[PDB]
Formats: sequence, C-alpha cells, structure tokens
Amino acid sequence: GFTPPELDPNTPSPIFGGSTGGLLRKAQVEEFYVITWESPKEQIFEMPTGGAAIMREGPNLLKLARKEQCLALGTRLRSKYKIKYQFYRVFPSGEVQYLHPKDGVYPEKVNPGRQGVGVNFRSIGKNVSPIEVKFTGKQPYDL
Amino acid sequence: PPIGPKRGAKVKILRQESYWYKGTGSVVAVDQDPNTRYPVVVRFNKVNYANVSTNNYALDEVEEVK
Amino acid sequence: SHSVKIYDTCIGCTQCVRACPTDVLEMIPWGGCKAKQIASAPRTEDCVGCKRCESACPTDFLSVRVYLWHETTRSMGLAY
Amino acid sequence: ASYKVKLVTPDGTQEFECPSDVYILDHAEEVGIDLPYSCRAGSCSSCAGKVVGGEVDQSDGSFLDDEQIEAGFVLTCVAYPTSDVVIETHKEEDLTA
Ligand code: SF4
Ligand code: SF4
Ligand code: FES
Repeated sequence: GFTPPELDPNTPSPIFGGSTGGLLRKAQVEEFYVITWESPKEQIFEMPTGGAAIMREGPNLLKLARKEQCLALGTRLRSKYKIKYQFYRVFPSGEVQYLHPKDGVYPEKVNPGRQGVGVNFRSIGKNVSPIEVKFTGKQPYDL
Repeated sequence: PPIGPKRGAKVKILRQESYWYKGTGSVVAVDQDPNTRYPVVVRFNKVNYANVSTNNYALDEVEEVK
Repeated sequence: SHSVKIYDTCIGCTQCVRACPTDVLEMIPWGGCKAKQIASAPRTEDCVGCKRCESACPTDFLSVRVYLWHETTRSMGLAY
Repeated sequence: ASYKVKLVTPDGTQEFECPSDVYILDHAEEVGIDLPYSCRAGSCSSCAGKVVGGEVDQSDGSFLDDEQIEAGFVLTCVAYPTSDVVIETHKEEDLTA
C-alpha cells in the first residue's frame, strides 16, 4: 500500500550563497524539514527564504524550518516547473518522517484508501446551542 | 413519477442559515437519483456575501409559493 | 491545534484542499453527491488557522469550518 | 437566438437547440446528455471545457486565470453560447494540468 521513499542523504543541495533566513535554534532542539526533488537540468529559482538559488541537474535536497516553507516551494516547483517533490520532518533524535504526499497521490485527487476525519453528517445550521454543552467539556461542533 | 417541485417553479427557502432565507428563488434542476441529500437546485435574483447566486437544497427546505 | 470540520452539504468541488497552505485537507470517496467526493481533515496538528479554505467554499452556508483552539509552535507559525 | 450546440464527449457528439440567453449546462440538461458538474456557480473546475469553433460569452465567469478565457477553457455552467458552437466536455484536468 505505497511504501514511502527513504531519505537518501549525500543528496546534493542547490547552489546558494547563504542568507540570514535559514535555520535557527528551533532546528537544533525541536524540529526541521527537508524537501527533495528532481530538476531535469540546472536552473535558477527563488528561495522561499531569501534571494535566488541554482538547483542542480539530478536530485535536490533542501533543509527548511517550517512545513509551510516546504509546501510553498513545492507548489512553485510543481506548477511553474513540472517537477515531483516530497518532504519530510527530521527530529533532533535523527528520525525522519515522510510527510507529503502522504499516500502517494496528491490530496486534490480522491484515492480509494482514505478514511474520513472530522466529518459531520448534517448541515452547519443544526449544531446545538452552547447551553446544551455547558459544564461538560465537549463543544457544540464536536458532534 | 419524478420528485420534488417542477422545473422553473417559484419556491420559498426555509433554511435559516441561508442568505436567501424566507426569500424566493426559481428551481432549475431536481436530481432524481436518491442517495443525494440536497437534490433541488435553486437560482436567486440577488447574490449573497460570497458573490454566489445558486445553491442546492433538500426537499423539505423548499416550500412552493404562488 | 485548531479544529476543522466538514459538513454534509459539501458538493465535493475540492477548492478547499487546493487552497490549504499546510496540507491539512484531503478528498475521500463518498456517495452523497454527484461528485462522489467529500473533504476530510486528517492532519489538523499542522493547521495555522488562516481560513484560506473557508474563503474558497461555495456552498451557503459553509461546508468547511475552522474553529481556532489551543496554540502550539506549529499553529503559531514560528521559525525560531 | 437559439443556435445549435455541438459537444464532443466520451459518449459521442450530440446536438441540442437552445437560446442565447441561457447557460450551456441547463440546456444539455434539457435534452438529456449528461455532463459533469459540481458547483453550478462558476467557482470550481468540474464543468470545464474547451472550444472547437466560435466563442462563448464568459461575462459572468470568475475564479479563472487571467488567461483561461484567452486560450480555450470554458466553464459550461456560467456560459452563454453566442454562436453555433462546437465544444468539449470532461475537460477539467487537462485544464487542471
Ligand atoms: S485554516 Fe488554513 S491551514 Fe487550516 S485547514 Fe483551512 S486552509 Fe488549511
Ligand atoms: S470547498 Fe466546500 S464544498 Fe468544496 S470540497 Fe471543500 S468543503 Fe466541500
Ligand atoms: S459546476 Fe463547477 S463550474 Fe459549473
């Protein structure tokens, strides 16, 4: 059921000159993210933190500090270029976590191996009044 | 025998969370296939706050007016 | 982590999933609409709470709803 | 007025007559050649399609690229057929790219 790829380190990184927008202490002690893609050739692209970088021909591996950074870069890579990307979350333990795309398909296309999380079977006008849930820790939309 | 009001009828909205609630609109299509919980398609004369002029409704949220 | 809920008035247009900047939402199969599609929110521990999804939903009233809740590092959008 | 419409479709290609003051979708709804829609409000890409000839009124169309209306794609549910047209159906993803 779609084994996810592995993180292959020794994957090179783009040609950057350095910038004051990169990783900080949070990446040392809490978490950071890593994106990888393909790049048929060497080309220039706008870093999601600073100026411009040159992606190398072949696999590319970037380390960023937020999931939103990875996803904005991936959206830019996927529409303006025709490139496939995946990104991961790395902990200070040395533990990787394949993040996106989760089950191999992009979430805007319906895949038959997905369950429903957070679905209520009624309209939004049919939530109870708050007086119905007072003094018990649930919320009216919890149901 | 089909379901629901006729095509191009004049119906009154009863869904109070609707922008056009207690107003009227005109039916344009009633999905006959069951398993759909909101078959009636109603087009309105004014747009709501999201700049939209048509919405789906259930059979009992719609009441025929004359 | 904020809360995101999907209601059964959804017409399965997918516009909300295309808009999420943190990949919270997803399409799953269904049987209650012409699209046989419905949105789900499996990854709400990454939701920044921008309501970019709600601006995209066309139903009246909304079919996706975001309830802001307890704040964390990921929810606040902190890079440090 | 009521120009003839042509829609290529995996089911084939069929024609139906229908006045210029109408949206294409309800008119393919009349005669009964089924087409894919979600919104009926011009705010998604399920009713997307492109044209073979003529061109279709896209005044009340929105949520489109400042180009999607200059290189072929059209949403069938908010579109007025100004001419005897010849159009495509089931065209969301080659529009979705
Ligand atoms: S509020 Fe923003 S981050 Fe949260 S689910 Fe909606 S679009 Fe995604
Ligand atoms: S935008 Fe609204 S109707 Fe469309 S898929 Fe998302 S929740 Fe459903
Ligand atoms: S249904 Fe999506 S545009 Fe008409």
